[PDB]
Amino acid sequence: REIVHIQAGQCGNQIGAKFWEVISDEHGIDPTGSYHGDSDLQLERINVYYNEAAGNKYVPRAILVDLEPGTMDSVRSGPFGQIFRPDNFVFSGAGNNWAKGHYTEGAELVDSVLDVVRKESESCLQGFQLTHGGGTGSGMGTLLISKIREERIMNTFSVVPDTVVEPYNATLSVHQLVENTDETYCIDNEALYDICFRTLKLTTPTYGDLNHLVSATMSGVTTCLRFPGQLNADLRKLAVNMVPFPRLHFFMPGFAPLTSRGSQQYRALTVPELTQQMFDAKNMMAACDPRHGRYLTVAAVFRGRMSMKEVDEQMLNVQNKNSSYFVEWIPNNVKTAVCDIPPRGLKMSATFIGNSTAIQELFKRISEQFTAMFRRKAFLHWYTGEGMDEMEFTEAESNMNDLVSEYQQYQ
Amino acid sequence: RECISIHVGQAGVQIGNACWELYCLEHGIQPDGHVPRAVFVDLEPTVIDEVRTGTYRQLFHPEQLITGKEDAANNYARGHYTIGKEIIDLVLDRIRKLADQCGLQGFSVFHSFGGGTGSGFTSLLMERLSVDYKKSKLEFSIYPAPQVSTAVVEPYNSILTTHTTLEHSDCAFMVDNEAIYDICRRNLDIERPTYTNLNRLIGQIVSSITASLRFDGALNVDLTEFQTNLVPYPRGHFPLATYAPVISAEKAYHEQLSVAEITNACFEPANQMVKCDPRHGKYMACCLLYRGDVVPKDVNAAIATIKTKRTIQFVDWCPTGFKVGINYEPPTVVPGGDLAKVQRAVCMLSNTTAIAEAWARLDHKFDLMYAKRAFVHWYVGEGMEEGEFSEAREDMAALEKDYEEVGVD
Ligand SMILES: Nc1nc2c(ncn2[C@@H]2O[C@H](COP(=O)(O)OP(=O)(O)OP(=O)(O)O)[C@@H](O)[C@H]2O)c(=O)[nH]1
Ligand SMILES: Nc1nc2c(ncn2[C@@H]2O[C@H](COP(=O)(O)OP(=O)(O)OP(=O)(O)O)[C@@H](O)[C@H]2O)c(=O)[nH]1
Ligand SMILES: [Mg+2]
Ligand SMILES: [Mg+2]
Repeated sequence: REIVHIQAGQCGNQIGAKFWEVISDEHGIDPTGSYHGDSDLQLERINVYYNEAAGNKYVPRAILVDLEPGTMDSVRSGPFGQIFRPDNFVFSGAGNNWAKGHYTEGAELVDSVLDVVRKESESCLQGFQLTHGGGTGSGMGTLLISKIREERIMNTFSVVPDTVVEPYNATLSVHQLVENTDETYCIDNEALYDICFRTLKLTTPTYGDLNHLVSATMSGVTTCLRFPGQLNADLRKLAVNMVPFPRLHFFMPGFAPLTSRGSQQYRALTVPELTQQMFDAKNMMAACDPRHGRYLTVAAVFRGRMSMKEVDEQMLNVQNKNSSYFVEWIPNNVKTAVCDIPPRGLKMSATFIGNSTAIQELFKRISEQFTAMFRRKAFLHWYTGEGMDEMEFTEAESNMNDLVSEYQQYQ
Repeated sequence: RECISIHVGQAGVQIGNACWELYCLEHGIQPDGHVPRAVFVDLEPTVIDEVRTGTYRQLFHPEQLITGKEDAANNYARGHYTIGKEIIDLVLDRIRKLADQCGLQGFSVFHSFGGGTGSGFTSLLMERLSVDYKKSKLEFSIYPAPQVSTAVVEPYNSILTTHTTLEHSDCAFMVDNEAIYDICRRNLDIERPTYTNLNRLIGQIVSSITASLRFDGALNVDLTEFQTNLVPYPRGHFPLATYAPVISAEKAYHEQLSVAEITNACFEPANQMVKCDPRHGKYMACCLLYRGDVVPKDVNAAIATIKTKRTIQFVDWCPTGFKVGINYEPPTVVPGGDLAKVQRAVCMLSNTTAIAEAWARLDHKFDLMYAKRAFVHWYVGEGMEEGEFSEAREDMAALEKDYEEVGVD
């Protein structure tokens, strides 16, 4: 099987450097070097992220998309920066109109994209990893998938938060994520800072970091499950256990051992310590706080030798101490997953992929903000004036809003 | 006469290397002797490689060591239909290539019940067998257990494997599910029982089946013998495996336990590699395979005492259902694992009314999932239909009635 990473924007890019910084070592691939792999198993499945050309040069099969040179020119001028084949670096009026990047402006640039998304797929393809309330985002990216899904999965690692029409560009994209995408690990820039400045006494959290933290979660998700386990799952399981209603629904990823370097290295990681972590408010890469709305599904994708008993068990008390918020029409919201090998240097970790709520309590939010401002067409002229439609916004909000109703169908 | 074996999954392979070890060990065939009679499958090279790098390296043919190159998927459908299909041919080929070289009796499969490549795949493997050879499909699994399942879907994968297994899987030795752990907690003491420790066990009980039995003795028991003395009815009936001297090689020392103790310690409700406690299940046939220093009178007495304990109630239509299998060579414990190492053991297996449970509890799971179609779209879109499910459910239904009628009455 295979996948092709996608470093959209600076952030998504900055993180690329960290996602690949890691992953490589978790696959013994030095800058341009080959497989120094301490073992022999970190190679039989690499393909998922590289390509064979020379014989020591397995090049990451990702894409680096960005309209700001300096960025990619910082990622390409630093450490592992010289492993990406230059071909990878893909450096109109990008109006902040969902309809401007989905129907009028983006619709053109699409074919010249699909072109490549095929050059990379035909590099069997599984899906693409994507790291990164606007035009080029909700509209054009929400199109990229609607096309992809007609032609493999689409995991999205978003750094959820800053705009005015926001609910317009949003409601319209969530809509598409219902019949297109189907896997988002909603990470974030200020939910990260927090989680990175108080859960990691880290005082100067550079972007590289945030990115790095995020990339840490998207590794636990995918790649991870493509490892053995007493009880392993894979994108689908994750999908087929987490989406009660077709909207596509968005999640909120959370990593396990998130302790400051020296001191904190408490090792309180028997397991109750990981669920302690993962399930608290802070520590949810999302902005919103779980404590503010039930869950529909949860997927503790652990990856480190543990007792299918102390795992399967804990999950329960957790489900009972908080019966309040965990929705009821799902006897067992939680989807326990269990890999074996842990994050290279750690003893025990567990990625958390939480699905927000059925009284969709986030898409609700978003959807609300829209209407309250759509009603007055607030900053709508910046969309329409960019070749959009008054029916486009209607569409999204309606399509995205419906997701909340369906998701409740299971709560 | 023979019984091929397909060890699937890293685990099924680790357990395989183990069960395969115990074998030669009690047949005097060192590292490099004859030729096995099984195969090894895995989609992760590094593990089968362990059989290619480590011990028992040259006792295999790089031909009976396969890997793969696709996705597992913890979903029946995909494993049975869609993906699993592609491999089957090839799979069969070996159980037709290995079945020829030997009039065989079946394939002892080593992997697990509920799962992606364990439920689905086999479903059609046993499926394609019942038509070809009509033979036996006894799959030796390391699974659950009810309240401690793993996969989120598990039941979907079980209810589907049962229905399509009715004519596919004859008997699934459902050990390691969670009842073998008890044995590791209660009869050996250890909270850290790695999957490797659980296999060493079946790796033992199994050694008592083939290995030693196909090995000369004072009361030999052929494979056919089993099914004959062990299945009262065509349903690929599933007996349960049990071992006697499961004492710890460090804790206690109650080793010297006369045959008049090891036998009885196979009746208790906490030493049978199966969470099917005789909650009522009347035995209907037991094959007491002994090994080591055992006097036939000791047995033809230790068993007599049992036949009259009544609280051990055997089926009605069955006067005597005790196949006494005596071997010579005592067991052979891992040099330094955690198994005691006695000079006699009792690997008694049997059809109790009792899987009446295990099947029940596994069937109900399907109804819960299917009742909502859960992961159904995953199979349909893989060349299956509302038929195969619903019609494989009805299948097992008459396996809940079968295992009920042949007993309790
Ligand atoms: N972790 C991380 N987050 C970043 C980084 N750069 C930006 N962000 C976050 O991503 C969002 C910023 O997106 P922008 O840089 O404004 O825009 P863009 O997505 O690159 O595309 P344009 O709006 O067209 O410029 C904010 O929420 C930032 O906090 C980065 O290097 N790392
Ligand atoms: N008893 C026993 N269980 C094992 C052994 N090795 C692995 N297992 C168990 O079997 C499962 C592991 O399967 P993997 O090793 O990940 O995979 P595989 O089935 O060999 O095939 P791939 O996923 O393609 O590598 C886990 O539930 C382990 O606990 C073993 O030697 N003995
Ligand atoms: Mg930009
Ligand atoms: Mg393997």
